[PDB]
Amino acid sequence: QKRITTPYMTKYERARVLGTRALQIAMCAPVMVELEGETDPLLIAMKELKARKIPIIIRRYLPDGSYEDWGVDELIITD
Amino acid sequence: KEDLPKVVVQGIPEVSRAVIHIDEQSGKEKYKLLVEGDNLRAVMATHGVKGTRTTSNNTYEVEKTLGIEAARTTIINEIQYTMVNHGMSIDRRHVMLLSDLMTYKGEVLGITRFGLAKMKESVLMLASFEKTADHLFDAAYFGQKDSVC
Amino acid sequence: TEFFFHTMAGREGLVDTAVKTAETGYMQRRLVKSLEDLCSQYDLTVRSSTGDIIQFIYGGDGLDPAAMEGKDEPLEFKRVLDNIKAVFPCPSEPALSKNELILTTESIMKKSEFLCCQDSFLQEIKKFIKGVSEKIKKTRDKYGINDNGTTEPRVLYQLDRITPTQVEKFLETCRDKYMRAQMEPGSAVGALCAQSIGE
Amino acid sequence: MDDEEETYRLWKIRKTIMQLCHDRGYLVTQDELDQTLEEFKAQSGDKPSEGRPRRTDLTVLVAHNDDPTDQMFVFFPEEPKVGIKTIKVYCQRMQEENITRALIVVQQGMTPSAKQSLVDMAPKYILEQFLQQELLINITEHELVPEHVVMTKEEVTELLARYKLRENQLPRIQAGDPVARYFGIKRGQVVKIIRPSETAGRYITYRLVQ
Amino acid sequence: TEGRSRDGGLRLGEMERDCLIGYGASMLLLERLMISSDAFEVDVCGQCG
DNA sequence: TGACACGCAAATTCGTC
DNA sequence: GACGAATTTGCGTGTCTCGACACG
RNA sequence: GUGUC
Ligand SMILES: [Zn+2]
Repeated sequence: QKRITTPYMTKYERARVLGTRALQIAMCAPVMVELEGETDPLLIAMKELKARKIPIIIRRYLPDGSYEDWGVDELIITD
Repeated sequence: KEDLPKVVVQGIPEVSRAVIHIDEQSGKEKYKLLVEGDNLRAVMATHGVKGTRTTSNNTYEVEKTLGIEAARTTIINEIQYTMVNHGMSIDRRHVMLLSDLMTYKGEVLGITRFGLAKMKESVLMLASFEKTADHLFDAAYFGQKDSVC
Repeated sequence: TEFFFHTMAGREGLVDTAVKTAETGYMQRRLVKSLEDLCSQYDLTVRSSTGDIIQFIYGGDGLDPAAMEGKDEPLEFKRVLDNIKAVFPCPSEPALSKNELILTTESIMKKSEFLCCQDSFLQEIKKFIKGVSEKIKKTRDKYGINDNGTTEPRVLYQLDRITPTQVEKFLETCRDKYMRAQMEPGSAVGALCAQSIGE
Repeated sequence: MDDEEETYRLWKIRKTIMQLCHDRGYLVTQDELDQTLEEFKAQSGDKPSEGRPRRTDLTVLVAHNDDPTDQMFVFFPEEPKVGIKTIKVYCQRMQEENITRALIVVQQGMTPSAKQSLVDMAPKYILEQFLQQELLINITEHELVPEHVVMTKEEVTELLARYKLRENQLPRIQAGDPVARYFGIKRGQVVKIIRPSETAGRYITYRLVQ
Repeated sequence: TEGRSRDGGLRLGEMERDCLIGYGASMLLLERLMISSDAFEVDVCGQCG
């Protein structure tokens, strides 16, 4: 098993992961960080990504039907 | 008495008018032939003009004379020649991607109702562009299945 | 008579800005309806809804036209060198000649990380790194300078000084910019190119 | 001096045909490819108009280079206008020995019933037509025709296994375009296209023949 | 409905949809066309559609 | 009030009995 | 010499021909 | 139908 995909984290997947985490944290989810006093869980959803503490696995599908598993902690976040 | 002048004596009948252009440089001089016609295979298959170095403006003429792979290059230079006299700036890749959309089928297509009817394969999509009744009735008559993607 | 001839041309442009909108919007909505599902896959391939192969590699390089530096190019090598030459100044490091610069460049390039990109970009940067060395020798035999590093005129070594520490960061920065210059897998290329000829 | 221009037009089409047979894969030596005007004058006389150099005299027999037991003909109808039996006589003229592959270089316009009868019989013998007006300039070496190479099946199978796709996914090309008729490739073959450029380099593309 | 005299809303045409398509966002494109405009729950059968 | 892609149809030529 | 077959060309018809807001 | 972009 060897990965044939770019390791850089796309913005298309970054946005969807951020949205999923923001929607899940607002569902009375256990936080993976000690947050400051602040509302709008969308604002703190980026904090977990900056600290690489998001338990989400990205499954990339190929045209043939091949599945590739990637970790948010394994991806490279660049900005 | 009315058709003797109409009868040609020489040349290519559909070829209309030709002019010679003088292109100069520091010490260089060239004479380039500008032919106003469409029959590229006939104006190039002569003795004087150099048959290898001769280009046309009609996409269909270069498509039927040279080929389909050679018609995707004359359409990239044609678009870029229309954008540089306007002072606009487009990148080569935007034109190269559009030039490959109407050439991967095998035929040089145009973006109209008939060309879109031939390039794509979705019923309700084709119905949401132009005439709805025709496409819907054809789909109902044929009775094929459509995977919405 | 002059006012009439002046207002004749004012009506030439006022009737032209009223008609352009119609056929322009028509050609725009005719061009979008054909290119709106062309997407890039994760194996550097653009396909339509069916699965057909449109192009094996978008453009030929797989680079986003938006993020580019210089008339079509990923990045300019002279400008990044001009930037990194002044942001990291340290006189403690001495200078070097061209015959050693070439070996250092080709020694640091043959690494485990640099063997991931196209060798065309590597030859393109080898054409620029080689050309900088020819500029150094002409300036060195211009005034007369020995490269052993002992000559009492001290300012003659500050004309074009190239140190091996700041040349590694330049290579790393340009190679990393070439990584981000690649178009992202999943971008809608058809809809993006459909509107580029609109305005 | 009109026959001089006719002989020039004939030498042009002869050289183009030789270059085509050479690029296809047939075995021809260089001096036959690179023959000058005076070198052509010593083999075939120019005057009178079409006397000593008859069109029946122009009938070239090329040999396949990789496969010895294979020979191809290419000939010129003596007649300006083509008929039905006028092609059948030349078909049965070279059908008699062991030959299957021949080319017709048609001088002027073509008969539709003739081409229909041509497309009627292709189990054993294949005859392909070429207009003399069409074969007066090299098509691959013109200005902007990217380098095409017809590939093999052992390579197209690994190409399909490379990108994990099917032949239907590959872009299709016509069978009646001048390039395909030049290389003589009908359905079931992939062509590689080398697109040159001096910005980054040259790119590789693959196409299917329909 | 149409118009302010009846307290209506705004229209989202195709040219503004093309801007959302060129970006590549699918969640918001579906949220403000199906979730906030008209969300309906229908039932059909598997034997005959 | 421009665009040409579809059919529908009549004048005309190579061909074989 | 006379009849069936297939080609090229003048002529018939259908579809639209950018967006948004406000008032009567 | 009128008015603005
Ligand atoms: Zn039911």
